[PDB]
Amino acid sequence: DDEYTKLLHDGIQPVAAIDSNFASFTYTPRSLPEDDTSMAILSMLQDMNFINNYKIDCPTLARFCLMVKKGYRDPPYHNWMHAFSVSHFCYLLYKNLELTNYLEDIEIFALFISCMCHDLDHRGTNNSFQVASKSVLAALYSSEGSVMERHHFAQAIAILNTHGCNIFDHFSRKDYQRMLDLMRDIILATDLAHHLRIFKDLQKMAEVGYDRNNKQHHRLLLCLLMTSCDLSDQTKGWKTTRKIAELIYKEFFSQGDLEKAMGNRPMEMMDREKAYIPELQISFMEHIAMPIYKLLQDLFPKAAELYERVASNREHWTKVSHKFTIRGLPSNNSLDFLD
Ligand SMILES: CCCCOc1cncc(-c2nnc3c(C)nc4ccc(CN5CCOCC5)cc4n23)c1
Ligand SMILES: [Mg+2]
Ligand SMILES: [Zn+2]
Repeated sequence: DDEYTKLLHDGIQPVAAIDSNFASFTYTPRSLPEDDTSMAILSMLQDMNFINNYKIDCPTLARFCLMVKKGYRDPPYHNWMHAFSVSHFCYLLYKNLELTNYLEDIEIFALFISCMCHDLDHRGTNNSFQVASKSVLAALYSSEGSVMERHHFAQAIAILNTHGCNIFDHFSRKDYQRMLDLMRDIILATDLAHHLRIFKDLQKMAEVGYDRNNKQHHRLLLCLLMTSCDLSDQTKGWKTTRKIAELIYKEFFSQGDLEKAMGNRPMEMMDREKAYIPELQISFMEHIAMPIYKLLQDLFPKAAELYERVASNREHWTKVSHKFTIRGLPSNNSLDFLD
C-alpha cells in the first residue's frame, strides 16, 4: 500500500535525478538500489513520452509496475534486477540510437514493456529442465516449444487482466491487438533457439540494409533489439561481466545439482564439478553475445562502442584465465584440499 501511495502522489521524478549518466551506455543500472527501481521505470516511460502519448492512467501504471516487480522470484540471475537492467538498456537504445528512425512509436513502447515482463516468474531453470522434470509449464507449453517464454508472456497478460492493472485499457481494439501481438513476438524472441533460427535472416537484413517500409525488417529488428537488451550486462565494464558470471553460474549449478538428484546428467556448464568458467564465458561471448552486437553495429553506427566493450570484456577473460590455476601453495600453506 505505502509503496503505491508514494509512487502515485510524490510525482514522477526527473530521469537525470536518478543518475547524471543515467542516459549513457557507461551507466550500470544494477548500481541503483532496488527500492528506487519502480520510480525509475516511471521516470523512463515519462522521458520517452509514453505516458502522455498513450494517455496512460497514472494509478493504473503504478499498480502495473509494482505487480510486474512482484511477479519475479529471487533466483541469483533471473530476478527483478535483471528485468530492470534489461528495460534500462531499452531506454538507452531509445536515447542513443534514434530508434524513431527505424520503428513505429508503438513498437518501441511494446519493446520497453516486453523488457519489463520478459522473464516473469522465472524459477532459475531453463526450458530443457521443465520438460525433464515434467513441470506444469511443460505440461502447458512443451508441444509448442519455448516453454518458459510462453509462460513469461502468459504471466504478463495475466497482470494486464488483473483489475486496475490494464495500462492499455483505453486503447482501440486494433492498437490493443497490436500491443499484445508485439509483446508475444518480442517475449518469444528471448528464447536462444528462436534467435538461432532467425540469425541468417538478421545477417541478410544487415547486408541489404534496413528498409523501414519492410514489415519483416521491423519484426527482425525488434527481435535483435530484445536480445541486445537481454544480454546487455556484457556491454558494461569488466566488473559487471564478472559479477553476472557469478550469478549465472550459481543459477546454472543449482539446476545441475537438481538434475543429478533426478538421475540425469547435466550439461557441462551446469555441472559444478566439470565447468571451467573462463572457457565457457569466452565461448558464450564469441558465439552468442558478440555476433548480436556486431549485427547491432552493422545496423546502427553509434552502437560501435557496445560491440567494442563486449570484445574487450572477452579479452579480459582470456587475460585472467591463469588465475584459475593455483600457483605455489594456497593461502593456508596446506594441500589438505587434495585429500
Ligand atoms: C539470445 C538471448 C538469450 C536470452 O536468454 C537467456 C537465457 N538464459 C541465459 C542467458 C544468458 N544471459 N547471460 C548469460 C551468460 C553470461 N552466459 C551464458 C552462458 C550460456 C548460455 C546458454 N544457455 C544454454 C542452455 O542452458 C542455459 C544457458 C546463456 C548464458 N547467459 C540468456
Ligand atoms: Mg528468458
Ligand atoms: Zn532475460
